[PDB]
Amino acid sequence: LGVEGEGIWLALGTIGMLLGMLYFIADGLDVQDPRQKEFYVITILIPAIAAASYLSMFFGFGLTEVSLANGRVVDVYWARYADFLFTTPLLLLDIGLLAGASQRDIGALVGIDAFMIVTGLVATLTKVVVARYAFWTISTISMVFLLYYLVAVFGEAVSDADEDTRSTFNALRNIILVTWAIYPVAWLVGTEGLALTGLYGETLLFMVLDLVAKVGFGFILLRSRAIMG
Amino acid sequence: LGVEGEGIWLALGTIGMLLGMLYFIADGLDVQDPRQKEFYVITILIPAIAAASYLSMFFGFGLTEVSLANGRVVDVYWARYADFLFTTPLLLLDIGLLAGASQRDIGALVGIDAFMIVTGLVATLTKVVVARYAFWTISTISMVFLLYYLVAVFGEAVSDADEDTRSTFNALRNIILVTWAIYPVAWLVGTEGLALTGLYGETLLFMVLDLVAKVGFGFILLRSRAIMG
Ligand SMILES: CCCCCCCC/C=C\CCCCCCCC(=O)OC[C@H](O)CO
Ligand SMILES: CCCCCCCC/C=C\CCCCCCCC(=O)OC[C@H](O)CO
Ligand SMILES: CCCCCCCC/C=C\CCCCCCCC(=O)OC[C@H](O)CO
Ligand SMILES: *C/C=C(C)/C=C/C=C(C)/C=C/C1=C(C)CCCC1(C)C
Ligand SMILES: *C/C=C(C)/C=C/C=C(C)/C=C/C1=C(C)CCCC1(C)C
Repeated sequence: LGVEGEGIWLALGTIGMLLGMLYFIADGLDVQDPRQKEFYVITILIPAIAAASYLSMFFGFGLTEVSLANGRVVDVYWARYADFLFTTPLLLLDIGLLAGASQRDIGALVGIDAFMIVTGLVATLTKVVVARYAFWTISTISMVFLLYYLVAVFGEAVSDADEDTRSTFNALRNIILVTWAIYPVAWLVGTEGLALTGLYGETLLFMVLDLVAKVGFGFILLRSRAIMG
Repeated sequence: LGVEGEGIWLALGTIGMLLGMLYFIADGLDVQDPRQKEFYVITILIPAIAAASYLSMFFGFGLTEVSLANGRVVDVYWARYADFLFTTPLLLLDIGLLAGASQRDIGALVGIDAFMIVTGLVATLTKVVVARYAFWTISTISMVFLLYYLVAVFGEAVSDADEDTRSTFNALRNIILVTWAIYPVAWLVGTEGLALTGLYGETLLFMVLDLVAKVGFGFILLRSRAIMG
């Protein structure tokens, strides 16, 4: 299933996201506190979007071909990018609200994030080889500014909170730092880049990163005392 | 010895380089073949430059302080970068000549290498924290292009040679791939970056990488039948 058997990872991704979503829905039933309810809506939406993306890729809706200037043809799962465009801002929104960061601060970070994702999409769609890597590079650079500001700006914002909140912040921050940094690598090593691995390994890698960065993150956030329970 | 005891590694580094150099000088006494003599000159120079660098660091000549924008002070062994500027191109020259790569091909790679090292130095010197990581990233990116071209371009160039040469090429190539890739990590984790380890462990790690990448590499190259023609 798929082009070279990567269907299994799409199915598992769909399953992981679907069940992560339902779990988050279930745990949010009791909640009436408006702030806590916002956290829930955000964190439910993240795996929902990802579920829809995974589901569509599994059936082949989010897949296209790109002929490069050097003749090589790349299978591009563009739905991934549609996923990223929406879920990563929500993720920043989630940790922002937890951090007590200002609307200005969150917006700024969402901007950089959008640049990151879109530049990535541009990199993936470009048929000129050097340009692919130039876009990928620009994107990776902007990811660094993003991660830096997450640490410095969101970190500053949370610093007046109690030890429990700051501790949850650091844990989520660390999930972002580690897993987000691997995304550009996955692209570099997979079929969109150097093609050191095929579609099968690339999809597996994205699936793990996706599950950790969304379901795992969501889990840590919703079970924290910081969101009031 | 040093800021926190790392003097021992500087001494050992100096010693390793010095004796690797002398070993290479000794083995080169017999050689008259002009090609083989070039390999010798290049490979002797590498540990000589590194010896000088280690020696100067040991006495404290290659050490400076950098106040960051956030107040933190970094002890920077800048001599390391002066070392890298000269030795890494010579290393590329060494494997290039063995590979039968054209002068244009070697030049191109030396260019990327110089970009790598200088961007690294810039990363290490910058007082603006974001910029540190952005430069580190750009450097690491260019290292990837370097290693890619080493594998693809030098690999192509050697492909018409006999199995013995190709085999020596792969071994040297593999030493570069493995050990060079650790350098940015050492920086990331050490006092110049996240500071998860201190000067003592950083210096030890640099020392091992340096000894393998220079003395070990040199040894493998000079004892090969490939250079003896
Ligand atoms: C280039 C040629 C391609 C051929 C065209 C075939 C049509 C594909 C359509 C949909 C599946 C992929 C879209 C799924 C996107 C991820 C989920 C998502 O974004 O869901 C909506 C979201 O809630 C909004 O904010
Ligand atoms: C193989 C292809 C290469 C792919 C390229 C991936 C590079 C992205 C990784 C890390 C960037 C660092 C961003 C994190 C910024 C650190 C913020 C900071 O200030 O950290 C210091 C800390 O305060 C003191 O411990
Ligand atoms: C492959 C190479 C690996 C070799 C690695 C060698 C590690 C150093 C060994 C022993 C002394 C450190 C043990 C003590 C713990 C460090 C902090 C400390 O208090 O050090 C006291 C020091 O001996 C001042 O009196
Ligand atoms: C649930 C999805 C998550 C957490 C996605 C994160 C995605 C990225 C951080 C993507 C980064 C990329 C680059 C920095 C370079 C170009 C390719 C990208 C888009 C994969
Ligand atoms: C004898 C010394 C050798 C072979 C050194 C090689 C050095 C590198 C490949 C260094 C790479 C770095 C980065 C990719 C970014 C951070 C700073 C550097 C310069 C350590």
